[PDB]
Amino acid sequence: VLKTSTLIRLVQLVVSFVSLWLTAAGFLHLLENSGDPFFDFGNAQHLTYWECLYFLMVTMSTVGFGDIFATTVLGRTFVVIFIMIFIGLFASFIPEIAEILGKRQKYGGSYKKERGKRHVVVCGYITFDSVSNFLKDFLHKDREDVDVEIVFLHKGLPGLELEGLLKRHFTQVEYFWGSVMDANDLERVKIQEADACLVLANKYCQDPDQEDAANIMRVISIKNYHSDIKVIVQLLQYHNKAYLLNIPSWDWKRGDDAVCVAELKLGFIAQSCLAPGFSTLMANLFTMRSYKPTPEMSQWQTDYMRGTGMEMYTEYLSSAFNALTFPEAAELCFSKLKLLLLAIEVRQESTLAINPGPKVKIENATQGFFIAESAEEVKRAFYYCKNCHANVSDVRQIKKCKCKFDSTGMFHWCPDRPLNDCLQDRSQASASGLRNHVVVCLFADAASPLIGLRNLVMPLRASNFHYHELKPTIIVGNLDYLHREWKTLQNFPKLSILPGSPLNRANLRAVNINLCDMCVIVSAKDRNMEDPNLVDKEAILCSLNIKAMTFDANVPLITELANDSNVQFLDQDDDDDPDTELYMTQPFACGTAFAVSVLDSLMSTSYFNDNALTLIRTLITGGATPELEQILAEGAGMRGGYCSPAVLANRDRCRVAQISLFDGPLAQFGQGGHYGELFVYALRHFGILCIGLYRFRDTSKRYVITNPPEDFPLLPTDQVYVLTYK
Amino acid sequence: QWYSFLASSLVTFGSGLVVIIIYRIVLWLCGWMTEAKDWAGELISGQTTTGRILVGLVFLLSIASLIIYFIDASTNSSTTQQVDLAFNVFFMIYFFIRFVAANDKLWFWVELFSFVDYFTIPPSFVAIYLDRNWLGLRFLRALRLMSIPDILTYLNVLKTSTLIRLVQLVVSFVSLWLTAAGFLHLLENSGDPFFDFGNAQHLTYWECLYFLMVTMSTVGFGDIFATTVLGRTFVVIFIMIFIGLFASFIPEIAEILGKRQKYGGSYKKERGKRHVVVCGYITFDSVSNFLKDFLHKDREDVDVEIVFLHKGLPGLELEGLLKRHFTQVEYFWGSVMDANDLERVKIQEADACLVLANKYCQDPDQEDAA
Repeated sequence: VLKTSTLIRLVQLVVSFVSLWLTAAGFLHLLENSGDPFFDFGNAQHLTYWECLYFLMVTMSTVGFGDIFATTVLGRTFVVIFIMIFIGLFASFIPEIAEILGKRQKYGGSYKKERGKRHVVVCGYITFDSVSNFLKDFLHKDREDVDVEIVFLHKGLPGLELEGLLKRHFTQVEYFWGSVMDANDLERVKIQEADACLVLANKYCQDPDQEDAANIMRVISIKNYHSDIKVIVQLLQYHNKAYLLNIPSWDWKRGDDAVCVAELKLGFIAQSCLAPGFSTLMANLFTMRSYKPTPEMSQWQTDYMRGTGMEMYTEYLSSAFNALTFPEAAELCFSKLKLLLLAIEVRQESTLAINPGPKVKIENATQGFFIAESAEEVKRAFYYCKNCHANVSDVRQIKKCKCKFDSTGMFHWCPDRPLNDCLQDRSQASASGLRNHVVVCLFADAASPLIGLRNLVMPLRASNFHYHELKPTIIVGNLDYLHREWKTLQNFPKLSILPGSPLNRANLRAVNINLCDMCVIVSAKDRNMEDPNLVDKEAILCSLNIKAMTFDANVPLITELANDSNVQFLDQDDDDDPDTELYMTQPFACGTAFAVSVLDSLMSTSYFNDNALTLIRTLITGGATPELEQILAEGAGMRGGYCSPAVLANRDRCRVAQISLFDGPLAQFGQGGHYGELFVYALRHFGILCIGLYRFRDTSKRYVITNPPEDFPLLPTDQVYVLTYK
Repeated sequence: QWYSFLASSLVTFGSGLVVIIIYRIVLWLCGWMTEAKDWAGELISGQTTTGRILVGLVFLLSIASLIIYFIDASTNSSTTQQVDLAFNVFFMIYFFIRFVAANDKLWFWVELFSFVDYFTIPPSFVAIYLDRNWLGLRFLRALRLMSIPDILTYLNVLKTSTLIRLVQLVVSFVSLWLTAAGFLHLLENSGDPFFDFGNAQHLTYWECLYFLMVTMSTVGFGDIFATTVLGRTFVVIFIMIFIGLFASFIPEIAEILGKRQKYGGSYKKERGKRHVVVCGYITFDSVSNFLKDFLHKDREDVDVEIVFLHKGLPGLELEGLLKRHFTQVEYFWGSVMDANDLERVKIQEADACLVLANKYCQDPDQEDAA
């Protein structure tokens, strides 16, 4: 019955206490009632056995009533002896009793599931910093949906900061002590009955490949216990995605996903090089943001907040859109229904397609891809008819039912060059007349972990762009680092690795940041180890260094920041409180900053909307097909081949780009037009789709507006985010 | 008195479980249904405003019964009898809504708050029925004070883990102390069935806590004592319970009160008094040299008050040196990065700021960047 060492030691001490307590009473019962041989049995007080324990237990407890007492001399001696014994005896065992009762698992037990209540499990790297970001975007106040109860399952005991944060969100969150490997730890949480499971990974690590193997191993055990379960994973390197495909029960068709850090982190940064501030547009689009226009705010801050509230929503279309083109479809959506369209799920093995040409038509029951204020407004797409809902002024009334290249042919390719071809000195960099190009300030040691710079360069070298249009990249960092990463980067056109640190102004002035499209800053050192606030000191100094540097200030910049509160230190004109939240701050609206913590918030979005993570990758990477994942898994690398005319037809796809209204045919609207007139004129004649604006701050920072209303003015010096098809 | 009222309380518990056991055996061997069931759960939830207000009434109205007990016990069908019964009807209908809402039946009928309802309510009905008052077990309504941490954590007065754990243990102490007194108040005044109610010492509720708190504290006066055999057994039980119960929580109480920021708060600036801030590498060796040349005796100038602001807690050597120069120096726990740590020192109002660096270091370039 007894088994563990704690229970046996406890039960042993229970008996000794009672036996000694009972036997000592009988000892007094003899002495008190008898009397003594010294006085010759003169005194002899009568006490029962039951009313002698009362005397002992009180003296045992060090209370001392003085209600019952020993008048006999033989009794008092035994009492002093018993007090002398018990203090020495009992106090020696309290340390060993304290180790039994003290040393115990604080949390444990099992999950209690209510009838008709969904719940999700969380695994892996569970710490204050990771969880705090996650819980905000999962349990955001502005969200009309059932409170699906989160269930953390970490091995170790949580910290003092986190313990309060778990107890603060009391009703919605539960914690347990246990790993994801033991079948006993899974059966307690009821994962077969549960909806979904997540695997948050340590982003900042020494050995990233060993960290992913653990997170892959965790998925194996989960998928071993129950095959038909939804699982989502954080990896660090892109190449590790192949090891999930090796698991047989893994099915991306049936809800399983994989969120790469490196793919998305550099991917957002890459798209900013092509069209600045797109990183913020996307970050604000997919994540959850609170709309709250207060009277203290200025005009530019208020309109920015309106954009952040607009989010991704999908739903089926009505019968009215059948046998129409995508441009003809979107006109009815924007004019009458007052909504935007990005894509349609085209049947075939179905696939997604962002803003297709007029050749492709719409079939019955096709899933639309919308951006709007809320999900309630998107219902108007479903409830619609040409005959019935024709001339309606107020749109709220409508709610009636009864009416050279890769093997794939997606990126540009080059032969297996050695590093000494693309290497340069300061003189060779300056001698080369570089203008309109990308710069990458890379901070790293020789013995530092790999970021995976391939995912920055890859989307810059899409087959969408012609050979002359490609922006050449100029990486600045340590050699011993880049020697490792060269095996990935070697097969890309127009690279130029310069050695030395990016704080030497001679290195920068040779490269020409003066004439540049976008200067990226990335760290690769062991961060979040020693200090919390002095993490991005090298990134902050570098941005300041370039702004201060002048030549015969107005420079495009973007910085990778681990900690969010470090955004404070960047700009000069900080008209903001320290208590203000990240997204409302100046530089995050301008796109000069970018947080890594945005990737944790994407874990939530992938759970709720199934066709979200797909949409993101198609916008970011250019054309990352699943064919490449299998080909890159082989180890041969990017295979060449000049391809057939059938494969080269795949390059004709959409790309993100930015258009200004200073010159061109659209400049007529810039004097004093509206956004609605720009939208329709763009879509019909040219075949162009506009997403949002990118204005000057006042009348060279530039804030962002994602999908404004129809009746919205347009200045001459404005810029617009656009999805071209050429 | 002891049997007549206590018999009627046992009838509700006795005959009540017979309904469920026969009902369960039918399931074993072999809208009105679930419309009220979903509504009962939605009504009494906690997340809903109706759930918070309904539980908020239970918190207030339970105390009203306990307030009557203090007056009724001390003075030893009136107007107070009628007011007490009005609350007990609300607890009976509240008992029905939980019974329907909860999935458990046999598990539900054996609970802490369920046991309160069986002994408190039926004698209050019987008191007005018979038209003869009894003290009974109205003190048990003190157990419903234990929902104070639940109200405050939802209201968000309490926030940190230290304050919530401390406030939780405050209520349990007082409730157990009050309820135990009423237990003795019953046993001491009644007597016993073994001697056949021969001995029966009379003690008030107010002058029974004095007996418990002394024995609780391990003082042992022997001014008031239990002559009854039933009382003494409860006393030994209570001493056996309290030593085991209280000593287990002292470790967890010690971690709450022990683990706290020693220094903190904010700087108090006198009118027309300059002060300077010091940052960075603050250690005995660096500071001792600095303070001598700042606060040198041969110096005719105003004693500008130095203000150290280091993150970590200072050492045993330095703590004395800061306390030695008491009037001229102040210390605080905090970094120079947080805006909350700057605003407390009043750096806008302050004169100057300094940054002492670690001279002897492995990586000097990273030290300067900081």
